[PDB]
Amino acid sequence: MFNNEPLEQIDKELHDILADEEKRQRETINLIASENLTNGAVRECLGNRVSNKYSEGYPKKRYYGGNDFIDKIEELCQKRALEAFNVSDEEWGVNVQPLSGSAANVQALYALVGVKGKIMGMHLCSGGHLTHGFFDEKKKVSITSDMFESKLYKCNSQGYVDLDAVREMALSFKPKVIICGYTSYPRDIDYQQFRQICDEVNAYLFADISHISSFVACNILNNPFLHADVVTTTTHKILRGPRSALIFFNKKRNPGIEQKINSAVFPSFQGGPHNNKIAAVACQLKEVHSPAFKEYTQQVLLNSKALAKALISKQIDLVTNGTDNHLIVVDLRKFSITGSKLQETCNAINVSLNKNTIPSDVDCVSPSGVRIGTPAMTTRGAKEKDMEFIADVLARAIKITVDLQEQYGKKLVDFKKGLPGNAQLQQLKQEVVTWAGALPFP
Amino acid sequence: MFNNEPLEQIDKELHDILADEEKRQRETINLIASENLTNGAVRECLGNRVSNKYSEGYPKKRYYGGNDFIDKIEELCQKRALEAFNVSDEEWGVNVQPLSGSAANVQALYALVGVKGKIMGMHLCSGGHLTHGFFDEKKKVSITSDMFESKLYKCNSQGYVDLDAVREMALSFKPKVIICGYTSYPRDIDYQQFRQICDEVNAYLFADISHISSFVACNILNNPFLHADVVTTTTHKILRGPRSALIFFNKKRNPGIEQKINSAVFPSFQGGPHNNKIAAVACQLKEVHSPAFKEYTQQVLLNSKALAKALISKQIDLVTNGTDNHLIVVDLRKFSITGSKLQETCNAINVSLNKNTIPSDVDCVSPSGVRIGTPAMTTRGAKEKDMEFIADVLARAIKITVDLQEQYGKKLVDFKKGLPGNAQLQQLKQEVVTWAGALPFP
Ligand SMILES: Cc1[nH]nc2c1[C@](c1cc(F)cc(N3CCC(CC(=O)O)CC3)c1)(C(C)C)C(C#N)=C(N)O2
Ligand SMILES: Cc1[nH]nc2c1[C@](c1cc(F)cc(N3CCC(CC(=O)O)CC3)c1)(C(C)C)C(C#N)=C(N)O2
Ligand SMILES: Cc1ncc(COP(=O)(O)O)c(CNCC(=O)O)c1O
Ligand SMILES: Cc1ncc(COP(=O)(O)O)c(CNCC(=O)O)c1O
Ligand SMILES: [Cl-]
Repeated sequence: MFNNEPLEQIDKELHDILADEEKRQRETINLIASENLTNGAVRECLGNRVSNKYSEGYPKKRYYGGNDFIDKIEELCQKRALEAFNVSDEEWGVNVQPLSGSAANVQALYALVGVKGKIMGMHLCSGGHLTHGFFDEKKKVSITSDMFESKLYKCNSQGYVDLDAVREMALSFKPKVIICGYTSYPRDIDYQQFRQICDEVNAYLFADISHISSFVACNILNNPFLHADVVTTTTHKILRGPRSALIFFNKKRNPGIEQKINSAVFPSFQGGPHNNKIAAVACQLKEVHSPAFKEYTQQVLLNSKALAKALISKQIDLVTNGTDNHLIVVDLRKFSITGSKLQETCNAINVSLNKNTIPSDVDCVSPSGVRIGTPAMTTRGAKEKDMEFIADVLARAIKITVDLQEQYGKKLVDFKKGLPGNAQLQQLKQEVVTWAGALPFP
Repeated sequence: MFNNEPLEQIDKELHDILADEEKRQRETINLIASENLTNGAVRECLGNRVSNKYSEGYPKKRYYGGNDFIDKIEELCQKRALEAFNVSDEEWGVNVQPLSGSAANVQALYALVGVKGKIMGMHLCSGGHLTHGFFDEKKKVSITSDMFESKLYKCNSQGYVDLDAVREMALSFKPKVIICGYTSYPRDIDYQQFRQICDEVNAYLFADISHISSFVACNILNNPFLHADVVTTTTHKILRGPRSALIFFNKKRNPGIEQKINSAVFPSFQGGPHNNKIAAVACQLKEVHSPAFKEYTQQVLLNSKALAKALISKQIDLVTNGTDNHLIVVDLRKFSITGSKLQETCNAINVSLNKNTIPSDVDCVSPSGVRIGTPAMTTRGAKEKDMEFIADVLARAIKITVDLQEQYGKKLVDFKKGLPGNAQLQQLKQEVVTWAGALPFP
């Protein structure tokens, strides 16, 4: 007593939007530092009937039976996760149930500190995530600033983590968790110096490595597993999996952490796991461990180095004057254009990128940069020689954005009136589509 | 730079567990009250490349561009939802971003009362959900009992909601939220008497209709939209959608609630929405508002009545002596078996059901019942005449379980040892597989 007509037939309205959405992905230069493109195999998992099963709890400790094949999938995922990230299953534990990155973080934090607990993280404006304790004078924007007591540390004037400030803050504030690993930080992290600061106050070291996960896995960047009590990561950015998250915990350093974290995920915060996710995550973690994927990840860094370098060659400034990873933050103060303006301009030419704060910005209103990254385009097969084109496109967009502002005024509502019909944008948008359309596409 | 081989070639290991899992579903009499089977079109959406898009915020108020086609899909989903639940978009709002029922609930509760806020819900043992404030003497098990101050109301010795006790508690405790709508409650809810109790003390009325959503949509059971400030629901149970959730809020009773719910979902709790989910939810929501789906939901109720009736005909006792909805709770105390033992026995015969407390049970340790429901089997095409067979099978399983207990003892360790190889179970298991195996499978 069900309708099994295909999606196109059942709901032609929804299907057109989706076939359009797909075309737009295929014809966009996607420089979102947090985005990627999943392969068919990962998408086959997400469409799998395993999502029908209710499997509350953990394997061999479930509330219901019927979970024999669900148990194998969940154990396979945790196993493959520990292997991919170079950790001993005797020393490290992994929970594969969090629905997404923010959930993963709020859960792991609650586990470690509980309600009212003291946490420290990087300010949003300096490259931290919302779930690292973000609040504002007006309101406690994140649950992590409300269900926890949070203090926030900034980067210095040059866009670097200021460890002297982290210590100064940690000694006066005396928290139970110090968060590191960030959303738009273009350099590697000194976990060693974090681990030393946490020891000095007796706080846990929490590394959120969502943006750099593949680099940690593949040993291209520093390893937070040598120093952290907990490591969280999303599976959908550079790692190239489905939308899900993983919480890692150091059993050896902290006996009794395993139960705290598992009980935080369930039944404190979640109900039933999403097994289609878990399956999809397993599929990708097998690909993550191949040397073929390390090839891909090295290329993300190569493309990102070239991009930074080609952008500097065109007198465009980058925060910290370069990058150690997949992402670049472009400082736009020399052109007198805000980030939103250049985002609008780039959207108008099928260039996907986001506005982003820089060190100088007081508030998060009117950010003076944009953030770009290479995972997506590197997945689409772009190489080091292709970054000059991207850099050229961004230079032309910056110029155009400057032209339009002088004509139409500073106000965004005024600025955008200049956008539709612009012959140079139509020309440029056209140039983008011809190049992007051609690239391979999973 | 990716591998695009099909799931069977890329990962033969995972694919075999999934093909096996598919067999177990096809060959099980699934009476899990909270489970269903999605059609192909909904699974096409879950496997769609729309999951690649990062679209933080809400439509027309995104943090990035590139979200034209995502905005349409999210607007279509909210619209289709307000329609299905027969509410005017002028009077009601819906948020379509929650990743699951549990998340949705914790978000909505936070919106209304904030940290430390006072809530009231049904006890877990009496049929409430974990997210209705469940705690226990040893520990605050749910976050909803920890980040909030909760008090829990029982059902009476016959299994019914005891409104005098709710009033008795509401007047002394003075909460700001009273939760109604449950996980294992076989009868309809007196939403008006709840509204009467909340006005008397000035608390919000929260109805979690996850288990009974299809009935509310189809105007087969009482409509909590007439009385509630907030209505939450999952999309994956009787409604037959993907694993997602919906939060509804009544703007007219509470102007300025819209911003509270929307800001609680993001950025207080979640980050990026899962657009494949939203799409899926939209696809099913079109089906929910059809005469064909009303036919299905009535059939869920017809089956559940016949099942209750065939079980009583075999001298098996039901909590509240019957049902108004899709679910039955069997009281097993006359046979002197626990629910965990009958779950094990039914697992051995490919019968999916869960153990469940009854009013008499003091703790959640050793629940004396099992919970069954008809959505899954009604989806598989079973009619009212087929419930006698299911009743035959459950009566045969209860008999077998009492025999085994006599032979091997009351300890669960010992009980299971009698289960592998049992000639009658192999026999019964085989009769289940032949009947269930045949039925249509989406
Ligand atoms: C959306 C997102 N999620 N995690 C983030 C962001 C960023 C962002 C970028 C932007 F331009 C603005 C905001 N916000 C401005 C203040 C808002 C307060 C309110 O909701 O009322 C919260 C969101 C946030 C960015 C990557 C996209 C970002 C920055 N930089 C960092 N570091 O991490
Ligand atoms: C698994 C599930 N999720 N939401 C639920 C349940 C139920 C259940 C059934 C059972 F047999 C046991 C427990 N628990 C026993 C106590 C546990 C506390 C701890 O973690 O130590 C929490 C889970 C819970 C049931 C539907 C499956 C149920 C009951 N009845 C209700 N009302 O709602
Ligand atoms: C460091 C970090 N942690 C957690 C998350 C949360 O992931 P979910 O969206 O799955 O909740 C993000 C998302 N990153 C925001 C961005 O770069 O666009 C992140 O950058
Ligand atoms: C009333 C109610 N509310 C919320 C939820 C949470 O759903 P998620 O698992 O999607 O978080 C459930 C789960 N019901 C469990 C069961 O009936 O088997 C529920 O019964
Ligand atoms: Cl999903």
